[PDB]
Amino acid sequence: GASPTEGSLTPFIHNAFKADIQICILDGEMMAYNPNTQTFMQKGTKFDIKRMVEDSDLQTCYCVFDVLMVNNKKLGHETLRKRYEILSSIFTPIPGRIEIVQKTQAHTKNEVIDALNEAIDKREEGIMVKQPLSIYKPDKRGEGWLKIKP
DNA sequence: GACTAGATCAGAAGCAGTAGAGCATGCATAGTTTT
Repeated sequence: GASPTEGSLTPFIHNAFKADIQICILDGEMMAYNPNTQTFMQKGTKFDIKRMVEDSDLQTCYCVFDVLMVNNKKLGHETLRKRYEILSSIFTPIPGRIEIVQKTQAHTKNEVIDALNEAIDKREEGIMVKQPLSIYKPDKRGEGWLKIKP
């Protein structure tokens, strides 16, 4: 949906943005949410989030992890911490339709292994790590973002 | 996931052939009238 009147995810989150924010760019991941369990349907069997069938009870959820512009302010060159803080003041999350990915501060390896073990326990792919001072470099790989899997 | 292509079956329309009905033409004969 390109307008609040008609869409599959936008008609519900039109009014989820604080009044001050008028121009806003966000980056995130789109996934499928099962409400009867209140759990995210892991990608794979029984559904594709690209061409979901209307009759299905599953719905679309947007998990945000970055902001690149708010009220004609260019946040590309700022540090990750600042972008996170500004992101916290964009929308009031409304579970099931738009959310912010939680990030935990960690400064030891035991924490990383604990997180990976817990992720495997919750049947997730893995865990990723972000450098607090990393800048957004479009199209580049392995600059401030790292991923870890079993 | 959305979309299309090819195979399959049935339904319906067109055409062929037959049977049944109706309408002209003749004439065969008898009946009636005239001389």
